[PDB]
This record gives sequence, C-alpha cells and structure tokens, in this order.
Amino acid sequence: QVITPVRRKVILAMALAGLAALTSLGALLFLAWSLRDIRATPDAIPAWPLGGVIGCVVLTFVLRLQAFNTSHYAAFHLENILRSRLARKALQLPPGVLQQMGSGSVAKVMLDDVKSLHIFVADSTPLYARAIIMPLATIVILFWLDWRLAIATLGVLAFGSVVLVLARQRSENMAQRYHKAREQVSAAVIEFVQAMPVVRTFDSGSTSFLRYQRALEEWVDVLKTWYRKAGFSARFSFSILNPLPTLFVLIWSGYGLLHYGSFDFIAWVAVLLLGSGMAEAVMPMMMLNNLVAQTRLSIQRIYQVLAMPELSLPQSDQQPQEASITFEQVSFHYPQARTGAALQEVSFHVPAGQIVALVGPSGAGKSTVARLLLRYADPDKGHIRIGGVDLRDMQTDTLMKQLSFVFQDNFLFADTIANNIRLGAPDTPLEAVIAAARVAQAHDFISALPEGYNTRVGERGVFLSGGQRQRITIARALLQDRPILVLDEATAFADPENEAALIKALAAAMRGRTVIMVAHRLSMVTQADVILLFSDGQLREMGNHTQLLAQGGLYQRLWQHYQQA
Amino acid sequence: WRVIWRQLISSVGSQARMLRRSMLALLLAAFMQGIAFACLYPIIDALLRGDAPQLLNWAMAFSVAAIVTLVLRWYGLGFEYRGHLAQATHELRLRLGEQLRRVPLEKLQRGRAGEMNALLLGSVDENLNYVIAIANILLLTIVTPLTASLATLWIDWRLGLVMLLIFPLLVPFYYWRRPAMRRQMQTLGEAHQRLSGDIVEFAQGMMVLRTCGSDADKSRALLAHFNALENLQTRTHRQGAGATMLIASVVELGLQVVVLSGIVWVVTGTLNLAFLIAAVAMIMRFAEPMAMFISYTSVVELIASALQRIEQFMAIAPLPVAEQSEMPERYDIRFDNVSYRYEEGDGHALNHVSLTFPAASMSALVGASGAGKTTVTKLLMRYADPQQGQISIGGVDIRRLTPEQLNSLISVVFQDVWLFDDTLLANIRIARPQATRQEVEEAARAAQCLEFISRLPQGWLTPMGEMGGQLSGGERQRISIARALLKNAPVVILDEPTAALDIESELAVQKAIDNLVHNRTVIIIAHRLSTIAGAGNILVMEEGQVVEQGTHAQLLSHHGRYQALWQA
Repeated sequence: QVITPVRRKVILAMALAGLAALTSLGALLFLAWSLRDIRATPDAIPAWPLGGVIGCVVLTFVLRLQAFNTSHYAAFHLENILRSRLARKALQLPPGVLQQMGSGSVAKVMLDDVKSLHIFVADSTPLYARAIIMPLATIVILFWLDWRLAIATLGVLAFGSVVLVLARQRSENMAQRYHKAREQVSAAVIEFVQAMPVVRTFDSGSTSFLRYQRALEEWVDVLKTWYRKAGFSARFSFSILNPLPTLFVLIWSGYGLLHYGSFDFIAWVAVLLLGSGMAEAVMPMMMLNNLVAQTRLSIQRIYQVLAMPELSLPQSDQQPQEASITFEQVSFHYPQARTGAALQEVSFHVPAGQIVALVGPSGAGKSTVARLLLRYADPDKGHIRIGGVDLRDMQTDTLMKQLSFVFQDNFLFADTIANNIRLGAPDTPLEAVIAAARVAQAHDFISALPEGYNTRVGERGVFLSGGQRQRITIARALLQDRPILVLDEATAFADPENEAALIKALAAAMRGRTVIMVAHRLSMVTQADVILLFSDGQLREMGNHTQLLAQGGLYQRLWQHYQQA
Repeated sequence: WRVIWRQLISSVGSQARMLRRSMLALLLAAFMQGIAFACLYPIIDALLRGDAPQLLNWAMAFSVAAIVTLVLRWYGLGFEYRGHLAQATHELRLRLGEQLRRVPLEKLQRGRAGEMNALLLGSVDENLNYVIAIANILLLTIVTPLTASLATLWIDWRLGLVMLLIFPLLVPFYYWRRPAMRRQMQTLGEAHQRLSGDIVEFAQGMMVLRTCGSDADKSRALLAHFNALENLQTRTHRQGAGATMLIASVVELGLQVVVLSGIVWVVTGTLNLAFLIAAVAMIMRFAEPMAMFISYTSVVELIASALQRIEQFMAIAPLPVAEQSEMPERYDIRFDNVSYRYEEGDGHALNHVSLTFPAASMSALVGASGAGKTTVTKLLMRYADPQQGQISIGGVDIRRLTPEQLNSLISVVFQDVWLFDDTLLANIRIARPQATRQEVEEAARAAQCLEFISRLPQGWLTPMGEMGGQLSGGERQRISIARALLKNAPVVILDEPTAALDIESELAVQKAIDNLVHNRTVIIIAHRLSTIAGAGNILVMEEGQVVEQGTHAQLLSHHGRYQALWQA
C-alpha cells in the first residue's frame, strides 16, 4: 500500500515469509501423505514423501531465514533513513521553535520513534505473512481434505469469536474515560514526585501525600472496574486459544463420525494437524494489531515532527555587509506563549564600533531583541537590516561568521579545549587558543583542571564546568574575530569571582566589536554608548547614560530604583 | 530460586496468598494439559482401528482433562482479571510514596539522574501485568511437554526420550545462552548508547551548533556515526540471525527429528504408528507457547531489572534519630569541625568549619563555590549527616530532633519555585496546614502579596493559570516569603533571588524580607551592596574553610579577602 518507504525490500521479505509459511504447510501435508503410505502398507521407509518432508522443512527454514535477514535489513535501512532525515531537518530547524519548543523532545523522538519503527518492521513482517497466509491456506487445504471437520474446526474457532463479539452487548464504554483517568494519575504522580524535595522543608509532607493518595484511590476504582469489564472477554479469549477446545471438537467428531459414515483415518489426522495450526493462527493477528496501533501512533508523532518546522525561510545569496547593526520597524510577538506584540515598531540605527547596552522589563521586552537578532524567529511585521540588506537575504553562513553570541547559560560539550575551539574554527592552533584563553583571563582555572586543557567535563563534572562557562565561551568569542558580539545576559552569575573576573574579561571582549550587552544590572550601562529603554515591547528612550540621566525621565526612575539596592 | 521469587512476592503486598493460589492453579492447569495430551495417545491408538468403547472411554477422560485444564486456567487468570492486581500495584505505590517521604533528602536531591530515577518508579510499577502474563506462558512451555514427555516414558519409551529432550534444549538452553543473548543485545546496545549520547549532545546544543559554524563538521560527523551504527547493526545481525533462527525453529527441527526416529522405529521395531501420529500432534501443540515465550524474553529482563530497582530503592533507610526529649528554645547554630565530603563529583565540600549564627536579625555568608557555600545549608536540614562534626542548635544536636520538630523549627525561602497554580489559599496553607483563613490574611499582607491578591480575579481561591501564569518573579517570590511568614519558623534560611529579581521587584522583595527578618535568625547568601556590607556577622568560605568573621567593617579594614572582592 505505502510506496515512499523501502517497499521493495520489505515486500520481498513479506512475500518470502509467506512462501515459507506455505511450504511449512507443504511439509505437514507431505507428512500426512507419508503416514498414509505407511499405514496403507506397512513396509520399508517411504522414499519420496519422507524426502519431501525433510526437503520442505529445510526449504521452509532457509526461506524463513532469508525473510528474516531481508526484513531486518529493511528495518535497519529505514531506521538510518529516518535518523538522517530527522538530523537534516533538525539542523535546518528554526531555533526559536527548537530550544523553547521541544528541547528534549527531539532526542526523545529521534530515539524512541526510530526504535519503534525498526522493531515494528523487523518483528512484524513475518507476523503479517503468517497471520494472513497460514489461516487462509489451511482452510483451502482442510476443505480439500475433508468436507466435515473443517466446518467443525472453523466452528470451534468461530464460537469463541461469536461469544466474544456478543459479549459487547454488555458494552465497555471505557476507552476515553479510562485513558483520561490514566493521564490524570500519571499527572498526579509526577506532581507528587516533583513536590517531594520541596515540601519536606515545610511540614512533613502530609497534604501533598494526601493529594497523591486520593489521586491513587480514584485510579484504582477506574482500573479495577475496567478489569471487571474486560474479565470475561479476555479470560474467554485466552481459554479459546488453547488447543484443547479444537482437540475436543476433533476427537468428539472422530467418535461422532464412526457411526454415520466413517471418514478415513489418515484424512482425519491430516485434519488434526492443520486445524490446530488454523486455531493457533488467531493470536499473532492480535499481536500485529497491537503493534500496528502503537506504530500508527508513533508515525503520527514522527509526521507532526517532520511537518512542524519548514526551513526557517533560508537564503544564502546576498552578501556579507558592513554598517553592521540596525532595526527597521519590527513589532514581533513572542511565539507560542503570547498572541500580542512583544515588540512595538522598534527602529534604531547603530554605527558599527559602539556598545549598545539596553535595559527593559524583566527580559519580557528586552531579551527578545537578542533572540530576534540571531533569527531565532522572523518578525510578523518588520525588517532587520543587519548592514544593508535584512535577514530575509541573510547569507546564513555569515550569520555564523559575523555574529558571536554569548548567552547567560552557554551549554558546553565534553571536550573542554574544543569547547572553546569548536565554535567557529575546528582546528588545533593551540598556541593561539591558549593565548585567547590568556587574554580572556580564563586560562587559570582551566590550567588547574586535572585532564589538562582537554578535560572531559561531560554532564557530571560540576567542578570542571563551574560558574566559568561564561569565561569559557567569552574566550571562545575572543578566539575568532566575529565582529558583532551579542551578550544576552552577562553578570547573571552572581559569584564573587564572577563579579570580579567577568568585568575584565568583558573589557577584554569589547575591543573592536559592536556589541549589544543586554545586561540585567546597570553596571556596564554607565560605560556604554547608547542606552535603550524598553517597556512592554515599546522602546522608550534613546541616547547615552548621562543624557538619559540628565533629561530625568523614566530612566531617572529606574536608576533611582537601582540606587536603592 | 529465591532471589527473584521473594522479591516478586514481597513487591506485591497483601496479595501474596492470591498470587500463590493463582500460581498453583496455573501449574496444575499446565500439568493437566500435559495429561490431556497423554489421553490423546490411546485415543489415536483406539481410533486407528475403530474401537468405539475404547474411544468413548478415553474421549470422556479427555473431556475431564480438557475441562479441568480450561477451568483451572480461567481461575489462574482470575488473579489478573479480578481486582487483585489493582490492589497489588496500589499497595505498592502507596508503599513507595511513603518511602519517598522518609528517604534522606540528599539521595533524591543529589543527582538529576537520581530524581529522574525516583520519578520513574510510580509510573514504571505497571509491569506486574506483564509478570502475571509471563507466568502462564513460561509454565505452559516448561510444564506441559514435561508432563506429556513423562507420560510417553511408559507409553512406548522411544518418543519419550526425544520429546523430553526438545524443550530443555529450548528454554534452559535459552537461559544458558542468555550470556551470548545479552552479548548480542549489548553489542547493539552500547553502540546505541554512545549514539544516544551524541544525539542528546546534538539535541541540547543544536542552537549553538547551528549558530556556531560546525554544522558541517559535527553534523556530518553525526551522520557518519549514524551510518557506522547501521553497519555495526547489520554486521552483528548476520551472525545473530544465523544463530537465532535455529532457536526459533527448535520445535520444527524437533518435530521432524521425532518424525524420522518414529519412522525408523516403526519400520525397524515395534507397532508405534498411532503413538507416532499422536506425538506428531503433541510437538506441534508445544510449538505455540515457545513461540510466545521467545517473544516475551525481553519482558522478563525488564521485570527483573524493575524488581531489582524497587528492592534497591525500598531498602533506603531514613535518618537516625535518638532520644528526642528536647525543646530548643535557643537558636545558636554552631557548626564545629564539620568536614562533610559530598560525593565523587565534589570531594571534601567542607573542611573543619566553625560557624555561629546567634543573631535575631541576620548572619550572612559568602563562599567559594557550590562546595563551601550552599552545601552547609544542605547540611542544615540534615539532608546528609556529616562524615565528621556536630550541628548544634542552641545546645542540642540536630541528630536528636525529630524531623517534624526540625522541619517546623527552620524554614527555607527558595529560589523562585513551587506553587502548583492552584488556589493560593492552599499554597499559603501548605505553609502550615493547621492555619485558618484569618492567619493567611494576616501573614499575606506582611509579605506584601495582598495587593497582587486583589489585583488578580476570583479573590483568594483563584488559580494562577497553568504554571503561575499571572504570577511573576517578584510576585511568586512573595508567595515563598508568605509561606515562611505564616510558618513563623524561628530560623530562616533565605536563598535571596535578588540576582534575578533586582531591577523589577527588589523594592517589594526587600520590603518583604525586612518584614521577615524581625526577631528570628536569618541566614542569607547574596551579592548586593546592602546585603554584602550591611548584613551582620558575615562569613567568607573557600572550599569549606571559614575565614573573615565578624561584621563587614573589621573585615574590610583588615584588608584581606573581603576587601579584595568588595573593591571591584
């Protein structure tokens, strides 16, 4: 049915396992043929039918082995194609739809969904071939072998399904209600196990534990009544797939046919084998339906992940360009949280070479400018003329070249010398690298770390990272030139050494750069060229620190607030 | 085999007797099914030549064996499809909740992986459905051909040996191939785990990797790593499939070899024809539960790991208390020679410190790192016992107080967090849950939060959104101030959020703190000049070693470390 995947190899594996099931039926039929040859005449060992038995067994095993190999190769290739397409889509993903939306969801999908697709293909194509070819070929062979006892084995298979489907008159009405009770208890256990490190500093934990206990004792009364709904149906289906009802029908039709015209005995045993095969072929149908439902769920998840971002409108065409930083009539909202306007027509020129430290309301109309500079998103109304032409013609390599972001957290990898190398130039100019760490005054604590400069910090190395990740990434910004420097928030690390050493490191960082030091304190606001005020997305004043202090507007109010503490 | 069975019967609860009655019912069901196949021997022996009396005799005995087997299998799955599994996992989750209550808080507070582990048990405890699903299948697979095979040992003896040989070459050889089986799964798995590490590195720093420049080096490195994983998976899978397909077709090759041995012993020896047809029926009957059992041999790995993780977690012992006959009227927190070595990540996080916080107003401190500055506040609630030292509160050790009296004695004010966006009366009630409404209205205006209460709709019973949507850093911090103001704890640890809250709400937060500090000890760490200079007894710590005691004036005029850090 589905054409765009690896359909040639997986349809070959499905038809190959189907032919393997048909030759296993051939082996059983040749076994009944051989026992006919030995019961109609007890003689020497029969050559041709027993040779057909051992040949059909070894052909069935070889064919099923090749179907296994080809289906697992199809699953491995589809897992590789899916991981490659997810990596190439997530590489070209708009980053404001990435870190803010689904930071851990992309690794969750790119592990769990592709493992689900591998497991589904490789473990579900022989199940497909068995459960659609074995019980539709055994019925033909049984109708050929005996006109009765195929109706009887179909009767003992269908009596279970008739009583099972008739049992839905006492209906369930518990898919959506049970599922919302399951979601409710899986929320109220997560709320508890998050509330447990916090509430213990209060009273001993009684109200949160009572909320968790009374959210357990409702889900128990959902689960138990779900079991007492599904009890007869599942126990009766698990008792009807036992081979003993089929054996009971075969035996007590073997005694019921000795009276009213005897079917021959070897035709009876040829019914006895294939009827039990047809009886056991109901359970892998239920297993492949179980796998198909959750695989359809995971494929809907992979298609919403594959359809949610579209390339962030990329153009690498225009130029690198000087007269570095401006804005032009941008009024952009913050996506997926506020349907308003997180900026309101922000318009300013900045000559290249100066320091524009901007301040505003709590990062709600202040840090989104630094988010919008990197093209984490695009404005719904506006153009960002970084240089001459805006970011619609951005030349996406030069955004990596010209702009050197430094943010408030700056996640690192586990190769600490390459944590300052692998931003802009992957190589080993190690004299220049330690010189750039020397001038940025982060050389000392990395000189003190045990595994040299190449310290495996990982995620457990809290002493190896420390509060100097800003000093590492600022030294990395001093490694390459990258004229526009961007500070989302410096000095948010309030350590006393990070009070002292960050200021000289930034004084070693603002040399020849047109920085934007979005700082939360008014520390380096006094030593900056243009001080922007923001208030709920609207820019309020332009001009220098002492000019805004001399005019005595709302910057006087904010500076008087800051002079209190 | 005790080390999984005593865990599986301890990690059920008060349904141990109904689980053992259901295990007994399913074992007798599988054995009686083997006896039904033994009754299928002389039915074929009779039906070969007619014999309506012998066929009626053994067909009514087969009716008895089939009805007893199906009724006992119905009563065996009655354990799951009555409420016994519901009450079993319910009592297990309400044992694990109280184990979350009395675990020492550093064991879950220690690691992000540790909190993600303790988060998992209440939702990964759903595998007991699988542990009652595995019992029937493994019991069929081992018991039923054992009963049929020991029945053949005195019905013709030559099929008995081979049919008794097929299945212990299947499932005990499966659990003896579990070394090589977990070798196969682990040769896939460790490569999958290093790829998962590269994937989570890519997924976390995808923004830095995009805006950095190495989206051609590290990205194509990840893609070549994907191709290397695919080639490793195929190169393992070729030998894995060539070895594993015989394990799946054990019953098929066993069926055809019993066919050949029965045929040569029919034409060479006795009259074993009808018994050969019935043994051919028997082995194809044993085909299906092994075909399910190899489909469940991952779930037994998962269940054994989950039972080991539960009975490794529920062996966690609380903190020792001893001889609580104390009422600490004085609050003089004097750490003396405390040298607490934290973990393998941080070493000696304190080294023989001497701390005294006797003031009824404030006693601040500043430290070097996470070791020396905040792990002393971690020790202050006895999250971990010190490896050497003593924690006095006035005159009484802190290992003598019960955690009710201790956790009502002192109170922390957090960084920002934990309102659960419910009625704010309930949050400043879980301040101290025996509070009336008037106590909330008295202790919420003293945190300067009542204006935000009247500013929001619905009054006091209002939801704050989905995570505190109308609440802000500076407004939701005043909830955490109102909690310690309503609790009236005579010792307050105060993690001041001023570095995040300064320009927008430092006025309101400082007014709430100045309301809070009156007539109780307050221990604060911050970096603001009003908090750096004008605090009180101010401490300086370098890797858990105390220097520069006293006020800020004598340490400043001493010209040591405090003047050096203050001069910048």
